[PDB]
Amino acid sequence: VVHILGKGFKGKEVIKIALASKFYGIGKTTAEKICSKLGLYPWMRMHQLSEPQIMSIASELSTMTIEGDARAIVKDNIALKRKIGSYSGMRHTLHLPVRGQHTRNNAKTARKLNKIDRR
Amino acid sequence: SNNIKIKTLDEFGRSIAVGKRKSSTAKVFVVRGTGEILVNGRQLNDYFLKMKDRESIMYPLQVIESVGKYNIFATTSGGGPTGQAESIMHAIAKALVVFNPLLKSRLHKAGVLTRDYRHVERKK
Amino acid sequence: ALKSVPIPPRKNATLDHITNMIMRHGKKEKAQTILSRALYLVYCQTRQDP
Amino acid sequence: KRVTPGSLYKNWTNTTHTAQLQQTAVPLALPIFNFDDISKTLNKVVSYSNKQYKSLHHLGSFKKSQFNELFQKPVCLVREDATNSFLKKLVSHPVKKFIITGEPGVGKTVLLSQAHAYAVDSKQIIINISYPELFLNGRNDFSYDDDLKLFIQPMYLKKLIRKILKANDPALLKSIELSKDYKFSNANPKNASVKPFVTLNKTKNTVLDLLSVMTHPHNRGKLMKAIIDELSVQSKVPIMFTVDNFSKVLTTAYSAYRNTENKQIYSLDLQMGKLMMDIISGETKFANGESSTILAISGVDRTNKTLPVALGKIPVDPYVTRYHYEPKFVELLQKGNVTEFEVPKLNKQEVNELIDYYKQSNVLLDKDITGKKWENLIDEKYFLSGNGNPRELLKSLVLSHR
RNA sequence: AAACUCCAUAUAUAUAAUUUUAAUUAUAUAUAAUUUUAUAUUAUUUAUUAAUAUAAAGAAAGGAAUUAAGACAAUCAUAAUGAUCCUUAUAAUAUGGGUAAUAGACGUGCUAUAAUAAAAUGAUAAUAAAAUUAUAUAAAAUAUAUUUAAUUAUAUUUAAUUAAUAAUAUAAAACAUUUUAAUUUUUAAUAUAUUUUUUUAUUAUAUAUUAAUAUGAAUUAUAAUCUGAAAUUCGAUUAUAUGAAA
Ligand SMILES: Nc1ncnc2c1ncn2[C@@H]1O[C@H](COP(=O)(O)OP(=O)(O)OP(=O)(O)O)[C@@H](O)[C@H]1O
Ligand SMILES: [K+]
Ligand SMILES: [K+]
Ligand SMILES: [K+]
Ligand SMILES: [K+]
Ligand SMILES: [K+]
Ligand SMILES: [K+]
Ligand SMILES: [K+]
Ligand SMILES: [K+]
Ligand SMILES: [Mg+2]
Ligand SMILES: [Mg+2]
Ligand SMILES: [Mg+2]
Ligand SMILES: [Mg+2]
Ligand SMILES: [Mg+2]
Ligand SMILES: [Mg+2]
Ligand SMILES: [Mg+2]
Ligand SMILES: [Mg+2]
Repeated sequence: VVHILGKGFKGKEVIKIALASKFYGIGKTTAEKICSKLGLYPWMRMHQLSEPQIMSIASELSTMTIEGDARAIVKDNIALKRKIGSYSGMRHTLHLPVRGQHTRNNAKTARKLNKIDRR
Repeated sequence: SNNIKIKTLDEFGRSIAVGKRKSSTAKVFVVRGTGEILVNGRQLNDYFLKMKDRESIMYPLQVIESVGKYNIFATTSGGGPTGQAESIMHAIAKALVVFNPLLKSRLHKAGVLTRDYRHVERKK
Repeated sequence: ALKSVPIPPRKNATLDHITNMIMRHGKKEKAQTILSRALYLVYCQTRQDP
Repeated sequence: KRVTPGSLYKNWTNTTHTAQLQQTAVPLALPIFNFDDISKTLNKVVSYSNKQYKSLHHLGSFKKSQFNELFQKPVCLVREDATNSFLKKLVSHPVKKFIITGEPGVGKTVLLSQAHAYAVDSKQIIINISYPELFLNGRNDFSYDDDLKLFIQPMYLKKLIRKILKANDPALLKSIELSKDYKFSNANPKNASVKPFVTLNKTKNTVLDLLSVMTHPHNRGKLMKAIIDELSVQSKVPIMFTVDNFSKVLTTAYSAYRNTENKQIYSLDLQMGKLMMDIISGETKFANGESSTILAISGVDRTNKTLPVALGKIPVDPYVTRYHYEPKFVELLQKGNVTEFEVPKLNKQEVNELIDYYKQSNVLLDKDITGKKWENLIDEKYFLSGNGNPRELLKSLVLSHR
């Protein structure tokens, strides 16, 4: 098991895929740039990394907006909608779809995740 | 009077027949040779990737046991690989009768001289 | 010479039946490939006609 | 575990390649491949010699998907229009730079294996790059070397150097005394902590010693440049440099590797690419006049205007996008005076010889032996194979159960 | 009713100065089958017979429309006639809103829940048919996303064609190569090999785990674009991020 910034990774996992899977705010394109910047070859796996290289990943990850910081940006944008009294803000408060979806049927996911304190 | 004129080889010894299957059509040139086949100017293995399509083309020649006695220049258009391969099969059988009209009965019995009528039917 | 030769068989009835049972969605070529590859592995271990 | 020690767990293509299914094959006694006595083996199926098999297995001459598991050992038909024609040009032509072409499955790899067999017999040192995709797919480590100004690939280089050592006769390698002194960092786990470096003095150590140097991954690029330089300066032993699936190199100008700016790395910025194209272009000249460079394309790779233009088969179209036309590769190929040898398709008599060998190997189905006349079988299999394609011939015989 | 008739299919003639090219075609006319014959067997109303098989000839194998009654259903937002009611309003126009609300329930679809199956790549370009383009179809090129290029999206520009001519539009699957979590069935370091794109040996390669991954793409944040006078309720597309249920 390789631990980067608390996240645990299985040795066989490909670094560029693992980074975009466990870290909030990092996708496929962002993960590839991090690996390219650190000199990791495209299909290198976690078990190959050395401790100096594990620290380099944590350094580059700590200079980005990820995890709590990224999640806070979404929670604060949603809160602003409620503060100004916009139609979208009310939908977030009522746990209803906010993008024009019909509610006579379906709308189950919006009733499950839409909230001012969105995860 | 009748509307049928005896079919004969052309000035270059070639028997020309047309065949149709589904939406595909094939015009083949059969001449006495050594078993060389060309489909739209391309090698048989190149144009037809499926071995079952290749075996369909060879079947009429296998019935008269003349697989190595003729050169075939097949030109095909329309439909897909199966329609074209079987349209070529039908056209070779119709072109082989000129070389020996005594083998028509064997070709008919094998089923290679019958035009397959099945086509995509608009649901009714 | 041909009068006494049986018309060669267009296809093997058993193999054609097995192929169609494997086949789904009209993908006969894949079904034929699977059967041929399986029968190729039978020959390479038994060295008899699969 | 679900997988037992002998369970067949891989896919079909890897199982046939790796499952050792030739063990049950019947031993047949065939003549041996010898170009010096080709008159006795022309148009006949031959096995390779024991010295040739050992070298060709270490070079990667035999590949998967060649139905090699049907026979005890890989066999080849000595052909007049392909094998004899190519080997005579290789012995006579002064330039000795060839690229083998032909339709997919025509037998381009087998021809290259027969050229490797000739080289082994004729006391030559063979450097083979069987699968160039391994250094272009981005699945092994890469590092930038400041002294070479190239991206070196240590993991790949370690495998390549061992292949050059295990596939070639030690006596030939020992004959080439070193021309310069070399110093490398010591990675031998026995004395690495005692001796910081390993020195190779000139006129005392040989190229055999150079191929056995255990160095650190960061100094392995400088070891590959020394090996090539030593083999290109000596005039004692001819060097046969071969690259199979060269079409991959021509059509993949940019590797999967990315630099620190997330920019894909040009293939000529890799040492393997630079080294390969230096030998082909003529930049790296070999002192011995019997040294050759045989390239072979593969039908598994995409095609574009690069190779046809380099060979003079089509005019240069300047408005073709770089993804379909690489003008730099064309310049390198034309600077090296590389000539094309198109592998012809099999004739009906050659098909007869191959099908007669297959009958003796017991690989033919009972529907092609019982109740079928021999002449009918040859004509049918010559028609179903596209009039000569060796791969379509084998498939029609052993992989067509319909 | 059936016959007949038309369509399809096979064939013949005619037409095309074979660059509007697909002549392997187009569409006018005609012909063909509701097939025919011999033979053996089994039945029969046993004869000039059906069911069968055998042999021979044949391209011949599929559809369409079709009478009048009787009994019954629908407002037809798919046409009427009368009666009946409104006539400063139950008629007419404008602005905005609604028809898109959301507890539960039901119908019909779409995409999924991985290895007989998904994802990439395939340029002298594998292989279609039927349609559309004067209230238009929009090529190639260039620019940006964006990276050598390709790919995808939009912008710039508006070539050709109002068409068997040019455009929408290089069909797709197929096939080949590569890759693929669960899976220590992997990967890596050494050594090893006559499996070398690979074998074997020794070490490390995590645990968690009936479970949701490199499956899945719902939901959501931000930025940009398209149509339109206008995209807030309430449209479409793209990028980065998010990654639910199953
Ligand atoms: N001379 C020969 N003798 C025996 N078998 C041969 C010969 N030439 C080709 N074959 C067989 O034909 C098949 C294809 O051969 P090979 O792999 O050399 O072809 P290729 O053209 O290099 O293929 P690709 O285009 O995929 O690279 C194999 O089964 C091989 O054994
Ligand atoms: K992520
Ligand atoms: K709504
Ligand atoms: K519903
Ligand atoms: K024409
Ligand atoms: K509305
Ligand atoms: K799948
Ligand atoms: K098309
Ligand atoms: K809107
Ligand atoms: Mg090859
Ligand atoms: Mg409604
Ligand atoms: Mg095409
Ligand atoms: Mg364009
Ligand atoms: Mg295509
Ligand atoms: Mg595809
Ligand atoms: Mg669940
Ligand atoms: Mg996905």
